[PDB]
Amino acid sequence: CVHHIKRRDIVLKWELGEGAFGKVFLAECHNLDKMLVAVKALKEASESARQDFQREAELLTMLQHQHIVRFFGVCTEGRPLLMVFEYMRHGDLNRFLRSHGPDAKLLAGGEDVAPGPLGLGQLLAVASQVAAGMVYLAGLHFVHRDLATRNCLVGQGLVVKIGDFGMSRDIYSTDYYRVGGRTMLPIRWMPPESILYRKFTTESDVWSFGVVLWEIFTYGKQPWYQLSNTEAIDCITQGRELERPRACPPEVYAIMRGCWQREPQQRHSIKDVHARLQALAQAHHHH
Ligand SMILES: CN1CCN(c2ccc(C(=O)Nc3n[nH]c4ccc(Cc5cc(F)cc(F)c5)cc34)c(NC3CCOCC3)c2)CC1
Repeated sequence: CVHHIKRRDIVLKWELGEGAFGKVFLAECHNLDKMLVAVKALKEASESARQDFQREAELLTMLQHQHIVRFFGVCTEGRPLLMVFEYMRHGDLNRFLRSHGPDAKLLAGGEDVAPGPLGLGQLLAVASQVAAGMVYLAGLHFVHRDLATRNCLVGQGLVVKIGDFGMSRDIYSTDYYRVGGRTMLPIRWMPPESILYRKFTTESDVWSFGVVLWEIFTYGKQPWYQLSNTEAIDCITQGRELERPRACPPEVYAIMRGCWQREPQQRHSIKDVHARLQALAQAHHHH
């Protein structure tokens, strides 16, 4: 089951950032010799969060693929609680897309090594890699339920992995709609059946992948940024389609549309989506 780790073996360097979960730190783990790792700490860690911690750790232990952030274990001595991960140096995929879009170079400075917007090849490589993670999850009849670029990570070499299972959801982010009470839904990434009746399936994940493609080729824009969430619920539910992004080739748009068929069983399978993206990333390798 869940590998445990001794607090003494975890040395915190510095905060990488904060979230709903809590802080994430760069750290040095020992005995895995001497190693660089990401450590997510728990903000509250009282009761509900203490057993949602149980869940995530068990889940992350379960999953093992080159496109899922690797998990090493936890540390339950004292407080607050910690999860330990491999280190992805370029952070979340959403911020990475936006900062490396058509004003990466046109707005750089000192701490700016090798700017220039991301090209077609790089975008496809990001897309194919997120697909692969998802092919894997579909294979285990696993349903993510919150696939979006904010829950992917980027590591050195444009290595992109799925890194979070939306276990902690930002109460204050427009990316989420409070259905009622404490339940937050990422409605802009969800299809009609999920928005109306919370039917989550591998076919609702493929829809969300479609939307991830859209985020990728708009360089990180929020789907339906023009709309508030209630307006967006009405469009999505009425059958409205996001526009082909400026940077998006027609063939990539046709894939998005295959992920967005209205009837779930008519959506393209993630496996076929993955293959078709890989073919496209192949055919552009040398241009
Ligand atoms: C250009 N800059 C470069 C530096 N930078 C970074 C870099 C790395 C992280 C970070 O925590 N990385 C993680 N590595 N492994 C994780 C596992 C797990 C996690 C948790 C997680 C998973 C995920 F899929 C998305 C996340 F935002 C956070 C992180 C790492 C990092 N952390 C913040 C990213 C934004 O959210 C707050 C923390 C920032 C910012 C951009």
